[PDB]
Amino acid sequence: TTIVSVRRNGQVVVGGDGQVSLGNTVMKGNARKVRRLYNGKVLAGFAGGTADAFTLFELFERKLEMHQGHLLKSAVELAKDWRTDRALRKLEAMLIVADEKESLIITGIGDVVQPEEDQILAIGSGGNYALSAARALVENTELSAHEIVEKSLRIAGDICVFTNTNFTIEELP
Amino acid sequence: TTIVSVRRNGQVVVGGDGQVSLGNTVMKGNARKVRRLYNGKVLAGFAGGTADAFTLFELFERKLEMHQGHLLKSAVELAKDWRTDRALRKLEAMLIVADEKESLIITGIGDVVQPEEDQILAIGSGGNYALSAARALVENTELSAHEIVEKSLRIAGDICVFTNTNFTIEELP
Amino acid sequence: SEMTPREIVSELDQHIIGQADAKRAVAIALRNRWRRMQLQEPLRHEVTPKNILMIGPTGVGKTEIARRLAKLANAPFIKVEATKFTEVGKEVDSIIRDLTDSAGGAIDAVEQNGIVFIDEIDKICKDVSREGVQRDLLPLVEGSTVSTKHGMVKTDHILFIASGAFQVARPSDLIPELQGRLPIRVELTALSAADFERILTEPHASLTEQYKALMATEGVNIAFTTDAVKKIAEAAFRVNEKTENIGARRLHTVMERLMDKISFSASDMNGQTVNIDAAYVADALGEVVENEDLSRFIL
Amino acid sequence: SEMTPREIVSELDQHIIGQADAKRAVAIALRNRWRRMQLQEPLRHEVTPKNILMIGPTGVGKTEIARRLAKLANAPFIKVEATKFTEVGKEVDSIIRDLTDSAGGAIDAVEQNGIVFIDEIDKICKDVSREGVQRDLLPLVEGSTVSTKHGMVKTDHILFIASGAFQVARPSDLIPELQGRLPIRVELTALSAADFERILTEPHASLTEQYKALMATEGVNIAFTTDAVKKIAEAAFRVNEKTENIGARRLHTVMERLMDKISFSASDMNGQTVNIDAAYVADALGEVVENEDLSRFIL
Amino acid sequence: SEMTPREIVSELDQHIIGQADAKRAVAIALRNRWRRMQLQEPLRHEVTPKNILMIGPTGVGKTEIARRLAKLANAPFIKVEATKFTEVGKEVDSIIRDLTDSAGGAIDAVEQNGIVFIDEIDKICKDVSREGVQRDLLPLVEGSTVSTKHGMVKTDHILFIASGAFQVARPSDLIPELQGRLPIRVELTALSAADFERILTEPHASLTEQYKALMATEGVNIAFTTDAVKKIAEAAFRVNEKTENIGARRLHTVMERLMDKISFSASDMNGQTVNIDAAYVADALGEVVENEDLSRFIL
Ligand SMILES: Nc1ncnc2c1ncn2[C@@H]1O[C@H](COP(=O)(O)OP(=O)(O)O)[C@@H](O)[C@H]1O
Ligand SMILES: Nc1ncnc2c1ncn2[C@@H]1O[C@H](COP(=O)(O)OP(=O)(O)O)[C@@H](O)[C@H]1O
Ligand SMILES: Nc1ncnc2c1ncn2[C@@H]1O[C@H](COP(=O)(O)OP(=O)(O)O)[C@@H](O)[C@H]1O
Ligand SMILES: [Mg+2]
Ligand SMILES: [Mg+2]
Ligand SMILES: [Mg+2]
Ligand SMILES: [Mg+2]
Ligand SMILES: [Mg+2]
Ligand SMILES: [Mg+2]
Ligand SMILES: [Mg+2]
Ligand SMILES: [Mg+2]
Repeated sequence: TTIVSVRRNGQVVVGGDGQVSLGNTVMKGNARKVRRLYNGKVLAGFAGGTADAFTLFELFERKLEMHQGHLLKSAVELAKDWRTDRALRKLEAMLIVADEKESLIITGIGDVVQPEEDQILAIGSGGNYALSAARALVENTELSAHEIVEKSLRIAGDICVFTNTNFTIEELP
Repeated sequence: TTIVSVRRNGQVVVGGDGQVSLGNTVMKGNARKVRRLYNGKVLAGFAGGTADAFTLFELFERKLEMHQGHLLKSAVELAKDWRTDRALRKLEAMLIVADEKESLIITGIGDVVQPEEDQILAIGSGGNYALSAARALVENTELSAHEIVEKSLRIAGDICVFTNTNFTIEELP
Repeated sequence: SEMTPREIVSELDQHIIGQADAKRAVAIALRNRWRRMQLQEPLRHEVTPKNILMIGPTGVGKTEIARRLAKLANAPFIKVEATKFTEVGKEVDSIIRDLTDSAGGAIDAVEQNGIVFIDEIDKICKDVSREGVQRDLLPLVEGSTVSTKHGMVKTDHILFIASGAFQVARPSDLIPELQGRLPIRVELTALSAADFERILTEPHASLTEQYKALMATEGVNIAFTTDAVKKIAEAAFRVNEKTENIGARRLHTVMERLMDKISFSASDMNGQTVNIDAAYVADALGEVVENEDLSRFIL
Repeated sequence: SEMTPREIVSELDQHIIGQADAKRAVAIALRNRWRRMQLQEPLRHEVTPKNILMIGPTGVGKTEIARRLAKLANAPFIKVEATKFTEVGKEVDSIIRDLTDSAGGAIDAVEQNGIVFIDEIDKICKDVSREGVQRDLLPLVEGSTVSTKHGMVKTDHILFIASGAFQVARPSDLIPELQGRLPIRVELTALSAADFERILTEPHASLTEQYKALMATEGVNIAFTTDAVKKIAEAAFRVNEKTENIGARRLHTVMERLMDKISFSASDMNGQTVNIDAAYVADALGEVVENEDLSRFIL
Repeated sequence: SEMTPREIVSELDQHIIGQADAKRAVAIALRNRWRRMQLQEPLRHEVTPKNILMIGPTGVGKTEIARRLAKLANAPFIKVEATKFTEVGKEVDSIIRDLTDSAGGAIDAVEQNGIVFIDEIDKICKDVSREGVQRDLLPLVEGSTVSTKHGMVKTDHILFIASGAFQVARPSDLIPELQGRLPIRVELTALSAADFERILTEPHASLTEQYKALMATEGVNIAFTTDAVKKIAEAAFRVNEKTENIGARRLHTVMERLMDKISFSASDMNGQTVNIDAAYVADALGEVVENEDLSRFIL
């Protein structure tokens, strides 16, 4: 899996492949790994284990509904649940979420982390690949945000054997 | 074990071998791995560990009885139980279920997944084999659904040492 | 001195559509109260009720029958959810102390011919608690004396009807002492579109009969058209199937989701008459609500 | 003998800004109490209330409507938090024993036309406890007789309004027996800046109307300027958004955080008049408080 | 008919040193009781108290103010620890039944102008229990009717002051329905050496004022010297800092650890006079006790 997001000129793009890999075989090539939340105003993309990724996503969803969708807050809250005292299941996955305000990735171990400055984020096994690509592009091409993402994923898929070509790019007007 | 299901022209077929393998020996060659649920209107086939497969099946059965048999729903519900907060036993097995409406496989880790488009599903150690077979056939032969399945299983058994020839093919008029 | 098992049925046959076995079951049970009691010195006390176990889904009538038979029997009725006890005696002898309360305090009546309905009994089976109330109820069923602020009342001749869907559990899962005290077991059936239509008009004070009589207060005259009724019904049955099947209470929905408009503005329509036909109905009930996408959980 | 569904709304239309559907919903429900009761021998008892489920956020009025309709209906009102029961009957039949208490003890009134508000019902869903009170409430809703120190009171004709935000849970998560008894479902909307402005002056005894009348006690005369009101409102809406949205109660904050100064020294100002304009408001409400750095948790 | 927000403060200004905001806060709140009530037909009932949230450490006076304002207001006072409820109504409506008890039974007084102090409210935040009492208190705060052996008493106009240190928790952690009902939030400050000195002599019946008046019973005359007072105070502040800061109660320690000797033998000194100067004080208060080695846990 590869999930990368780029943010530039009022545009926020978060897209990823669609391959579900069981061991060294392919479950299904088409899979929506990036989806919409909060009436469709905040973008999400999950990585890791199908099970734990989904259960991570859902938990982030409850928080939003509970905090006027205020992203950043919602995140730190969820993170808190792992830092309390009773170590929760500890989902092995990762989420890249963003909206009109900011971008942010959240591990299922208990932390929220922010982008360098290039507003580039990428999780998954192919992440770093798509990262490099975008981390490049951005620094050398006025390519759109909904464009860099599209090309970066592809660059990855042609490298990560667990990352295919059936993408899904959800942007945020 | 091999459990594959094909769906075409109002026909839904889910059949599988019958071999119970203890370590590298054979417990019993005849075993019904595909069975009927909800008064006999929804098809089921389990894979993995005898114990955990059966306990997965049963849990899917309670849900149906509790949701007017509406398959899809029933599934997502069960899946939910693993995504709540208290990690359930986490059965190591897999189920392929379908009826007049749709096909769907469910892992015991907490997810429900859907078929590509060829409406072909196959779990078990021999799955992918039977898959390939059917994934082929379907694309090149107007063979029935209750026919592709029959041949695909066999192709598998002649390959997977844990998959025998005593099949059981439950179709759905 | 009271109806016959044939006559009683016909009495329920009014207020309730379908469910013959159930209507019949309680029809016998209530005649007996009259048969025994007619009996002599020792046998009047020796014969005990043949309590019932109703098995059917939501809003198909498992309770109406019970509540109606009681009404046509002028008998001390009371309903209790089996689960109420999942967790001066204890909280369970109360089902009698309470019944006697509603009963007024006339024991000569509570004992002789009161009726008890234990809803959701299929729900206290198979967890160390639910399987306790079975035991808690035995005295109640198997014959027990219980103290109440009005005096001593014994459950020797009280009639017990218990319901359940038993979708997951069978009645064979109840504790054996109970399976033995729920001799008679009837099976009410789920309701259909064709059934709704019937409930919609046939009974005494049917939904339509009601809205009609109400609007008649504002000085309005409404008339339901067969074709409309048919649709209202198809409607109910639909959503029950497509979403959460709540039985026949669903009519109380489609009904109110339709009569909204008239119900409001009906005050300012004195003199007029309103005709509820298909084209009307069809336009008060959207079509399907909410994206209802259950996919956001699937891969 | 009482207002019409049009007239009632207008009566709430005063004390409450916005929320038409909700105002309307209860508007019908209260007329019916009058429609039925006008009805004949069997139908007066046969027709039951069409209880409501209000769905909206904090301080948008889901309760005012309920409390106000009751007041314009001179009806036995009572509110209870659904969760009060998360963990002589039990603690829940109390909702009636209590209502009858406040009601005075006149059952002929409690039963005939009392109203019950179950706040936070969206909060006892989906854990083996919360999903018990649903069941605990059924009797209450579905028609039950309950003992109280004043006599027997039945919930057959009590009107039930239940609220909720249902942000996480949908009403479809309630137990089916209940979804069926909360037929009517309205949806109050959150409040806006333009709304606040309105609540700020329009209603009877609006915040401004109050502070104004109070200062008038010390012998002071204050006058709120549109432009000021506009700001007070923009203020409230702001913080609700930026921090914890508490609905409209927020006006009660910005209001008091502004009137602090005058409220204190107002005693020593007899004779004067005070003008609260923008420049004033803008200076009583800092701008933003506390570093509010939520970064100390981020990497 | 009562003091002014200026006059009230001065009344507390006696018994309490420092804490202006707090003294002021309650100063307004108590005038209003008088402002409203002076108001007309509908507005007398419409305006509600603007309850307070005091935030400060131990023994800095968050309670004295409350207790004193009540005394200068001849109003039904009661204190309760928010946590008392961590685990006939329930145990919480009691805060009123109790208040009415102490109040005598005169409801016309309890309701109209009683005051309630909820100590340690910062302590029932963020665990499924503590966050229940918030909800349990809402009725209490948001306006509720409650039964008591003297009659029905409603919390519509009771004044609520709640305290807290909120060192770990902010008031922003309270449930939103409450944050909205603790509009006014003041902040008492910790106490200093220079403060102690002041509490030590200034108030009515100050510690020194007390020991002095007491010894005067045995026929003794003691005189505290500024320089001594200064030391007593430096003393208190010290240990509070160095060990467990208990606020100003600490004066009650250093005070008694000093007056030990005279307090005992004072009976056999009739006629004499005693002068407590530095050299004395300095010699009644050792210097530092116990090795207090907290190293035995370190590596
Ligand atoms: N078969 C039926 N015929 C007429 N009315 C019915 C029928 N089934 C349900 N109802 C109506 O639906 C409502 C629910 O009745 P209820 O007895 O509580 O269903 P259940 O016994 O399954 O819980 C009642 O007001 C009743 O009149
Ligand atoms: N839409 C509104 N119009 C006028 N006043 C409102 C409105 N919404 C809230 N309020 C005021 O805010 C306070 C909170 O009312 P409440 O009914 O408890 O909100 P909710 O039903 O969401 O809990 C009340 O004093 C009420 O007058
Ligand atoms: N600021 C102060 N001025 C005068 N006396 C004080 C002050 N602070 C605390 N005290 C004294 O210390 C004792 C503790 O008072 P208390 O109100 O319970 O502190 P807190 O409200 O923090 O719990 C009281 O007898 C009180 O007179
Ligand atoms: Mg690849
Ligand atoms: Mg083989
Ligand atoms: Mg039922
Ligand atoms: Mg049920
Ligand atoms: Mg036995
Ligand atoms: Mg509320
Ligand atoms: Mg709330
Ligand atoms: Mg204290």
